[PDB]
Amino acid sequence: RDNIQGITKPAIRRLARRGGVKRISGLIYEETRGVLKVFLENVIRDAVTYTEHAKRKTVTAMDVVYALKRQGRTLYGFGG
Amino acid sequence: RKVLRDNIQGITKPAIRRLARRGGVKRISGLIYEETRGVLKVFLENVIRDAVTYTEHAKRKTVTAMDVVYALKRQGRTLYGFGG
Amino acid sequence: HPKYSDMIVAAIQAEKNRAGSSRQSIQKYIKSHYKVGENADSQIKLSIKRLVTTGVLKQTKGVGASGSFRLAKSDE
Amino acid sequence: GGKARAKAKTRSSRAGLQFPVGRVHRLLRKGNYSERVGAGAPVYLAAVLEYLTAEILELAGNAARDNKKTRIIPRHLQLAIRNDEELNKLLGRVTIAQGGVLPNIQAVLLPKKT
Amino acid sequence: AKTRSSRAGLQFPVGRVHRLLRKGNYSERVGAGAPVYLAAVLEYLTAEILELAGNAARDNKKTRIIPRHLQLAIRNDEELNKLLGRVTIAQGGVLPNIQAVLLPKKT
Amino acid sequence: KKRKRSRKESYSIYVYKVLKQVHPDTGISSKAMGIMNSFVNDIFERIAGEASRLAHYNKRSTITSREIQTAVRLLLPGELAKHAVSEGTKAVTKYTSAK
Amino acid sequence: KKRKRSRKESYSIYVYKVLKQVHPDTGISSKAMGIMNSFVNDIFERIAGEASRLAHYNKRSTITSREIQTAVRLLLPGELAKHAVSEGTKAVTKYTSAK
Ligand SMILES: [Ca+2]
Ligand SMILES: [Ca+2]
Ligand SMILES: [Ca+2]
Repeated sequence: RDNIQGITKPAIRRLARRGGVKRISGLIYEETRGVLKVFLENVIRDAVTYTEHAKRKTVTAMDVVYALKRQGRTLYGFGG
Repeated sequence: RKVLRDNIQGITKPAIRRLARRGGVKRISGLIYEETRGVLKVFLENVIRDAVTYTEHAKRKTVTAMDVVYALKRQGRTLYGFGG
Repeated sequence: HPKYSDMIVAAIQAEKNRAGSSRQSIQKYIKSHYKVGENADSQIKLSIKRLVTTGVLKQTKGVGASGSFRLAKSDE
Repeated sequence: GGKARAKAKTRSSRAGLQFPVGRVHRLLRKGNYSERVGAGAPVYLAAVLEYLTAEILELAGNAARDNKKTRIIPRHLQLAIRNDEELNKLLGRVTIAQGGVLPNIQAVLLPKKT
Repeated sequence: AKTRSSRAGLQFPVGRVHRLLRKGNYSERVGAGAPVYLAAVLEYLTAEILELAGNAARDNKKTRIIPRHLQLAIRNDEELNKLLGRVTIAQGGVLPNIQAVLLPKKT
Repeated sequence: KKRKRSRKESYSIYVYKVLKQVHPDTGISSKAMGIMNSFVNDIFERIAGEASRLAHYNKRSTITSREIQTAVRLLLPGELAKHAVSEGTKAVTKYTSAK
Repeated sequence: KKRKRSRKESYSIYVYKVLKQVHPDTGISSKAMGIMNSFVNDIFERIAGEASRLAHYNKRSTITSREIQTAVRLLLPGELAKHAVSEGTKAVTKYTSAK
């Protein structure tokens, strides 16, 4: 299991396009990968913590949405 | 009683230089000082407006330290050592 | 209009007769000058349900929901 | 029966509102805000939610009509909001799922114009 | 008649805490464990900070903890710092920190 | 026989109602509707919480329309605040005047 | 003599008591103690708030020690969280058996 590499160069480029970025060092694709990992850890942990507190084995949209909100990254369109 | 002066200038160059010392700044453009004042001004507007609202809601004519504190916590700038 | 512990006083006080006092003869008198809403019968049994248990009204003879009442509490 | 009427109107109707003044009032009592909830509070609140909801829909619905669409979609919403200084500020720390971003290319990156 | 704190082995007022909970409109109903748990966590966090502050006071050859000591404790401790990320200690100052490139060339 | 979905509330009927006011010919995607619904809920909860703190700060047991208003000046930016208050006032004034 | 000043609560004694358990020979300034008071109040509202929402997100009327715990896990960083969860758990377990 090293799915982090599934976050391909192309997909990373695309994101940064949308961020109005024009030219990208080669070292960024890994830097991005780490950052992206840290973000997910922090969001998922919290999400699952909501899951374990409702005594479930299945993480729900709400779990995510409630986590994202704790994290200040409030999300519209998944049952706020 | 009296309407106030133009005081923003009282945030002197010395003081602004001292604050940027505390922040680890070694060398300072000439233009910094006035830019800071504008930033400082906008900061105080934003907090005081919120504080004064907490004052006004409580129908008091005297802004309390707690008004400031509640405002500051609203602004995400939580302050310890003055109540609440 | 006045309240329903205002209304319950007026029937039993004014005349004093049928079954000491009971549910039909109270509601007949009560409707003449309270002016009847549909809630009249519902909040007249509720007024009795909390007035019998407080001491303002005391009951003479009955079983569960049914019976007959007075105004002066027992031994007072 | 000499006129003790039963009648039956909806609070929203009285205040002049689409938003449920009843629902809102309930959510206040229930939602651990305070022991007690005023009779005016949920009217006001509902009014405010109506105002802001109308406002966005007004703007998104325009955004659709410019795109040659009759359905409002997240992009229309994301456009409406991000190009409106005030709304943008209100929803500064919010992500509109399937919104995308406002076209913006920092000038220095665009080529010397010919 | 004895204190709920002493029943839980604590300094912080289990009773006060329970009341603040009821009275703070967090929920309709408040379990009897809650204030015992909450009071203990508040005690643990108070204690952790007071060890550190205290040390940074001893370090200064000062018998009484002051805001600076709190600030040094907190800012110098990875975790306390996070927890108090958006917190401003009054009269606390900042950690001695001069960026490297701003020093002259050392030898 | 199947009848198992929960019953979960939404503001979608009022989003639609208010929609038919401002643009009666245009509709709304499901995902858009659900952004709107989060939107209302967000701002509800923002306004309410501030008003809950206003009270609790001023030792009161009652959130009134006075707290809603104070919260609203606090929580919305200038011109939105103005119209929000203005619309709030109007609505309440009209409701006292009806029953 | 005139009117005696109205009661303002504080955690000060409980901070002191703690202080002497940790650094006996160490004391504490007026302003410092004010900071401790902010800090305790801060983390009350934080944990209480998170527990409120946990309960409400699960349609619970009750904040139990479960809520306070999950809350603490959501709100504290690693090593701080653990020790918190211990000392809370300890102290309930004691309270329970001392009835
Ligand atoms: Ca009928
Ligand atoms: Ca209640
Ligand atoms: Ca020690």
